[PDB]
Amino acid sequence: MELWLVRHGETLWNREGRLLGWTDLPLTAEGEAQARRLKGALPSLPAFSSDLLRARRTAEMAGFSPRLYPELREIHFGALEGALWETLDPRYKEALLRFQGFHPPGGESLSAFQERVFRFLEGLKAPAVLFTHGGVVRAVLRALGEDGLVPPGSAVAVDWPRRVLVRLALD
Repeated sequence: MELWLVRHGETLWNREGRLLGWTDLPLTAEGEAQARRLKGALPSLPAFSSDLLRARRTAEMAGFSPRLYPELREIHFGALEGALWETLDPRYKEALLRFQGFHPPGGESLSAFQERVFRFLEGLKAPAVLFTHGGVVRAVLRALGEDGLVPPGSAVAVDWPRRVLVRLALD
């Protein structure tokens, strides 16, 4: 199934290097610009989006009117929301790097996060564009055997659940 996953435009915590999950930050000026550039670069397909501001706003500026689904939200970092990556305990950095065994206090485990994301994707019965977050895109890319790192305001098209089709980044 052809699915286009879009990572929302940048927020302040991107440059700051802080874990950004359910904290509802707005897009930066550049983030809005990144979103605008997506308009005309994404196919005209039904759209879905994380209900968090940065995602919804990216969808809007990209020319879409997506249906909102909390299932497309970034992982909930719980007590680690806003934590500087730099000062993250080595155990947490390792869990996030290897994408396994991560369960922050008051948050969501990486296993539950994957279950949520994949169950949502499994329910899509036709091609669509999904405005989401870096962690969601990474979960999908990793599950497809590829490095899940893509810049803010960039997109990746995949044939779920078989392979990555293309990665799109604009300057």
